[PDB]
Amino acid sequence: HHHHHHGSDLGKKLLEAARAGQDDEVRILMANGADVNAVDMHGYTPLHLAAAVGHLEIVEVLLKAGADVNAWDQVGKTPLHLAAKWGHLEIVEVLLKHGADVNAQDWMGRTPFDLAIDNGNEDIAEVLQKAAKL
Amino acid sequence: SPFVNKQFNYKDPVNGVDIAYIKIPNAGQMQPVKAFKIHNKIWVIPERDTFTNPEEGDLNPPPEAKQVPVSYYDSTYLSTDNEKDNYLKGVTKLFERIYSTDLGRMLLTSIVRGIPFWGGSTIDTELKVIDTNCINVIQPDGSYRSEELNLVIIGPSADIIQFECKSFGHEVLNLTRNGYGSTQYIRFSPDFTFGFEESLEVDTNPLLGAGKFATDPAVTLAHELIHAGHRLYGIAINPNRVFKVNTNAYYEMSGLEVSFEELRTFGGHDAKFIDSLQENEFRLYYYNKFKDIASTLNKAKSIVGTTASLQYMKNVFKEKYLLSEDTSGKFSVDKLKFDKLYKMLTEIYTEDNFVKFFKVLNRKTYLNFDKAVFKINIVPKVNYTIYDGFNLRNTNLAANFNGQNTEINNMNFTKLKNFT
Ligand SMILES: [Zn+2]
Repeated sequence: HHHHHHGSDLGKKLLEAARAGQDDEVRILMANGADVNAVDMHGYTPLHLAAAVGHLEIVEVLLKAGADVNAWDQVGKTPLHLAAKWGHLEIVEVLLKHGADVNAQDWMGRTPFDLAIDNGNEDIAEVLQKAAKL
Repeated sequence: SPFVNKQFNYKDPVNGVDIAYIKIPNAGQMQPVKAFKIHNKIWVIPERDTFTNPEEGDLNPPPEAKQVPVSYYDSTYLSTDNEKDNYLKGVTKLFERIYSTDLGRMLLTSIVRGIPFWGGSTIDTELKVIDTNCINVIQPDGSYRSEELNLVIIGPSADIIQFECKSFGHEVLNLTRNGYGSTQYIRFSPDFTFGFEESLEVDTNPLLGAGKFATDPAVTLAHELIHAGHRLYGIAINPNRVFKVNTNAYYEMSGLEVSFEELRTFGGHDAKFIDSLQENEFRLYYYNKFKDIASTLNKAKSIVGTTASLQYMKNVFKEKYLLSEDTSGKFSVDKLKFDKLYKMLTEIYTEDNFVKFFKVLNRKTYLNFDKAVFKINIVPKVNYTIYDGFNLRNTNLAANFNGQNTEINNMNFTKLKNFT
């Protein structure tokens, strides 16, 4: 009746689309059944990439589709770790708003607060600082 | 003048310099393991690799029915101290044998000089080290000192003979294929070797041959060290660029496809399966990648995370990528200088050229079928020597590669599994 066959793996196309900020491509691939929690060879999820590159609307559309806000890569970083590193206040706020673990630690022991202050992101460090002391 | 100055013993105490407890980038919260700095920017973790992959945390094999014929599983290997000592001295002796040839001497010098590029910063104009290109070295206080390194020799994972070269990725960068480079982790054991046949007809047949000869482990490690030389200079080919094998009916039957990367590493006739159009695009593609690194270095205004000067850290990377510096001090890529450097890591550092200089018997192609797996002990000098390997000089083992013959030298090769 409406049977389509997937010629290529949709995970990789969803991860590539989220990395380059093609919101329509993400939204279209999500409509045809791409897995929002797929992984690349390094443990990165579509939310990891959409958060590290700074796309607010991509981060939200995925989180709506059930993306794990606390998934970690092969070195222990979460989407919150990446978004604080690259100075994305709005992405960091959205992730926190959905209950991301502000105390996640990577292989070196660093939290998203440490990554924020280690990359010159003061206003994004005071938010993580406060959210931890809440 | 040895490449590895110390005669390390696993039992040796940790001094915190070249013998220390370290933490590798890992998905878990791993307990520190003992590692030995055998050379500048080269470390040896004589442990089974349960840390690099988040799904291979244990050494349990897959169901007896899902096991592929070409594999060997043994959860107890490299678990006791004595094997950790023997493993460490075996890996050390294998570096000495590689280094005792001008070809391997150049390879090892290109690896130690191939510093992973400092493209970690989030600010356009400052240079910074990528965290996953370092390791966490334990201090006396219990504090952790971060330290840079280029190569790491680690034990095998669940599949003991799954030798490979792997690095950790970046969220926004393609370190292995953008020129930058990344610290390489090699799964390797000097206690195992693959069996093959001298007769090419038998070697290319899945159903014949029982491993008449044994691969020299220095060539196997030299094969993975060439993968490192590619990934450390960031010029590796995407692993999904495969060749539809048409020269081996048995491959064609199963629809197998070998990646251009491994064909390039083997060299000889194998590297010619890549057509001139494919080789030309990569050389030009990575010639431009070095220009982006030369452009990043020219726009460098600051350096963070070290006591070294900005000018000094640019110099490290002018010597790595062989960039040209003009009177004003601006870095450029000289197409001919690059072509010499590019051909060196792709056509000169090959498994084939290494077999020519070791003067050992080896597989004559990468498109063959492994016949068996043997257990070897290369540490005793009556078994295996730096300069001759198994084919010891002045003995009956020198002529006709007899030292590599698993029945004529039947005491140095213990068969564990028959793939044939
Ligand atoms: Zn290989």
